Amino acid sequence: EKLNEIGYDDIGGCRKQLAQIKEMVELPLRHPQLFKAIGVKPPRGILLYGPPGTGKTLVARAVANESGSFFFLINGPEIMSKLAGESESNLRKAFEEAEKNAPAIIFIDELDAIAPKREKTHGEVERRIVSQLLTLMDGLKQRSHVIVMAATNRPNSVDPALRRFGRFDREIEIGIPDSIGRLEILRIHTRNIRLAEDVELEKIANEAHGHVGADLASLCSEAALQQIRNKMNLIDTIDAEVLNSLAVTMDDFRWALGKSNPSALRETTVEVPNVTWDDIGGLENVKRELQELVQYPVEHPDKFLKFGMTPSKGVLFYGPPGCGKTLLAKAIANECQANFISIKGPELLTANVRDIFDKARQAAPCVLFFDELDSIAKAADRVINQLLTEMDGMSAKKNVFIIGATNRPDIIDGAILRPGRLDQLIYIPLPDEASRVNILKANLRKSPIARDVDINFLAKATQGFSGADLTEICQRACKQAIRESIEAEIRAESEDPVPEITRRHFEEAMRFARRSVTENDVRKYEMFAQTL
Amino acid sequence: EEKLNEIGYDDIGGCRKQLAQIKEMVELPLRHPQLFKAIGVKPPRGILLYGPPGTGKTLVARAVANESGSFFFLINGPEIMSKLAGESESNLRKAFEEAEKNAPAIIFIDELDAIAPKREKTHGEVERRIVSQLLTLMDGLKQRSHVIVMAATNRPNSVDPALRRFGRFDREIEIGIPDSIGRLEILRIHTRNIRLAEDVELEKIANEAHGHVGADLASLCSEAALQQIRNKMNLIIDAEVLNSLAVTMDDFRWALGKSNPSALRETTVEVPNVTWDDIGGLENVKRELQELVQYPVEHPDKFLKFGMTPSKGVLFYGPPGCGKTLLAKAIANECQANFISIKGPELLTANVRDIFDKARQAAPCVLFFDELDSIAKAAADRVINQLLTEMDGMSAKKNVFIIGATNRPDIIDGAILRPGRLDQLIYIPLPDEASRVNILKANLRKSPIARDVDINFLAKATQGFSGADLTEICQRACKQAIRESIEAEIRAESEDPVPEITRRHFEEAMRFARRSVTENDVRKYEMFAQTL
Repeated sequence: EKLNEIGYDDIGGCRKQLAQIKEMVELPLRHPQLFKAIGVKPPRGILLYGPPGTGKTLVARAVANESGSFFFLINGPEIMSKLAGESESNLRKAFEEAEKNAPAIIFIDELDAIAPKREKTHGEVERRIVSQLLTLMDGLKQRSHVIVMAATNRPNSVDPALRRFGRFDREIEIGIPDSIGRLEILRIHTRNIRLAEDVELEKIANEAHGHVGADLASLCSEAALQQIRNKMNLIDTIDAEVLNSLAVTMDDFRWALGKSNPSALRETTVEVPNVTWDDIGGLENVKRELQELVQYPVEHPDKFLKFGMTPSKGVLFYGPPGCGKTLLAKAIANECQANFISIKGPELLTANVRDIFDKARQAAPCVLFFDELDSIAKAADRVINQLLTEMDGMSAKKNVFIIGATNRPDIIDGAILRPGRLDQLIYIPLPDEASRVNILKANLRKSPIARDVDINFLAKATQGFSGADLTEICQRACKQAIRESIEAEIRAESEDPVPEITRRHFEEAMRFARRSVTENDVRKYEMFAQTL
Repeated sequence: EEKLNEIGYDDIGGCRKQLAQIKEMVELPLRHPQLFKAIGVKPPRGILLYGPPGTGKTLVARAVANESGSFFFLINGPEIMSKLAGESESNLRKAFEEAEKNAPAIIFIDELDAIAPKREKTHGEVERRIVSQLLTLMDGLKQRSHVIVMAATNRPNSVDPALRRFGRFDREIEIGIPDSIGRLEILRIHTRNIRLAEDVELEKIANEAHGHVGADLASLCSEAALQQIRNKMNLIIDAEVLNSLAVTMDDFRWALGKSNPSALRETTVEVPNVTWDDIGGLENVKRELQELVQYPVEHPDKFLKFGMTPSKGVLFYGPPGCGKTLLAKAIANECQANFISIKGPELLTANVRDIFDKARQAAPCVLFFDELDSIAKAAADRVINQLLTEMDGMSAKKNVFIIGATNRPDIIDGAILRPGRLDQLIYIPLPDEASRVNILKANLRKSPIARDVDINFLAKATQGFSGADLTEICQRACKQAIRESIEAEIRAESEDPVPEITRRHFEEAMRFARRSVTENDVRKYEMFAQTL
């Protein structure tokens, strides 16, 4: 009933992948004439992979319902819970019924349950089931309009034989949703819940980092439970008056979000960052160099082809700590609308390097950032060799730009800086007056500031201060404001006095203002620049 | 049925030497047995075809069977291993019996590793029984019976060692990554039923499709056709639209850009297309390399007459960026000898023996070990001992020349330099005027330079610049050209000004040109030469 009405509007968090799968399945199964005319082979093996709870179990059924095709479902656990022969019989019957009712889609949920890695199987019956699956997969004639889709947590957990060139040759990753995907999921799940007029789902979506569809559903459930808690406890069968006055409020959603333990906080996020140049300032020389390196290839490839010269895909930022190299990488990615992948040294020290580079390849225009590079370059030997091998194997014609940041340029292994891997070095110095002004405005954007506090004088006063120092100054001013508010409220209770951060807060925070970079360190960096 | 029984040597691409070998080896004995029997040639019993997936080794056996007119029986590993305990053995026996009944015949075992994996991988008792039955059947083929058993595996090491003995599987052929000509042949095969436009030059697509196998090229063609469908149908099924479809070159380049080949990491064994002119080179080095490599291959009779076996070990040493790899490629090209390139990081990441065996398979081959200092230096111990053992084990009568390149000649362990291992040390210095002119011309071959630009003056100005420095100068000139062109386009829009790299561009690019090799390093190398 309800299953046969699931469509593209009932799946959220995957809109690019959904368009891919639409082009890849629906059009072949609706107008085969054109595809067979021009000679396009429709796919036969589609493997959807990603973190759990992402809604990839509904994609197959949505495609089947929208394309008008028959749908057959194989649950791995259900097949593997039967006897030695009944599992084989059920797989064969599934494929036969799919062929008899063509066009059709066969969905194998939890393929790793049926066909795990060859070394994870200890008996012969399981190997027989894997071999039966392979034999059935190869037996699908090209003419027969049967598409086999499968879902797994990771593609490495599946038997390597299944990922060959005629069995499962298309792979799609349905990963963690971005902010827009989170908002779509929230709208889908709150369709039957009665929200209050003050509910602004956009802000809940933006603050729900590392949430998947299941996590957001649990968040909505917790918010509704909090609303019931309050109302029913204060109005403790339940009378009809209360049941009609229940509407979730933004306070409930914030309470739920604060106490929510999302299941995907440790997964790499591939998205276009929302950091602009106005939040970092930056020397105009750096902006020009980074645009020439990361934007001209992506926006004007025709001119590079015309002059016949391949751009370099490597940059090394070096400079005092806290000067904002990560923000610069994010900003250059944002300008070109390219994805951003951030990897820290500690994460690498904790195989995987190839996975990161493959993920970068999948996102065609991507800025891959290796923060704290000195910890990897001069366990260290293995990771450094793997990184060198991967960088050498990255085609210069593919738009994957590698940026590494190091605070100790003199200790980095020379092999990293050899031409072809990371040949270009950029020096990020301490911010100048305008850059400090922009940094200060960026930090204070979200806070209520007094109409007399002038950011220009604070910038003029702060010289030799890194971005971290300015952030600390702002934090200290806000802490003083909060203390004053607490004290004023307590005194009023004993008998808003502080509506915004005044000037006294700022010159009291600036009393203990310590520059974190000494002139000796700046001279050391300048000397390293001169030697270059 | 008819389609399968009508595929021949013209429907397989990417393997033209191996097909000739298999043709001589199988088809002639099975067509004119009397001649081979009279002379005393024993036709082979076991042919094992190995290589990366997607190459086309699955169709080779059928092509041989169809062109020779011999009966063909197919055995699928997954299909045999998906049956019950006794049914698998019954099927193998029936296959061999039917092959013997109808002779001559060819038995193809696809995925032999499925039936006969390494004994360690096998755990059960039925699997070992299947392997033993296969061995017994193979040994039961009388020399008179005209049955040839071909098999296919990804890597021969994955097969049970017992099968690779004499009399069971004694012939081994490798169907590796296709070269440019093979890629063009595959593209022609796959584009037979696709309407191509008049601007489609498949040769360029073949040349730029590095790391592709037959399946990858098929997917590339499919993506190009799908892009054509997108472009035409997005505005727009009407008959005129269907008849007005023709894949264009832009679609092919889009597909190539978005393609992720599956064989990007496999070693390539081919004759490089780098000539002496591209590198420049000194007459002394060219003459020495000719004596060392070309003379043994082209004139072995004279070496036999004078009765002195040639040494086959060279160590190039010189400042970085001087073009040692290009020298190795050029010497390989002149003699039409294959080229295998191994980098130190790849080795650091059992495989040494495989590399040397692969070199041995290619009769004239130049085995190049770049960055030798990483391995050999006064993990490391194991690799260096394996390298020394394999080098001592190479007969001086086989044409496998080993060239190693090092930027730090004084760190190499003396064992590598002992006579009989790498005994000819050659010094590649910084290029002179003519070499610099050649380097500059080679770098600017693919870009439109202006008529006023004179490479002779550019070479005169640049002295002490390594090859990398000249390449960087050309890169900077091109980058300035791109910047000027983009700015001119923007100014025109606001309302081809730069169709060539002018001389102001080179003058500006040479402002920051910095020599990468100090005179101290050159003197250090000269001192090492004197001590030698």
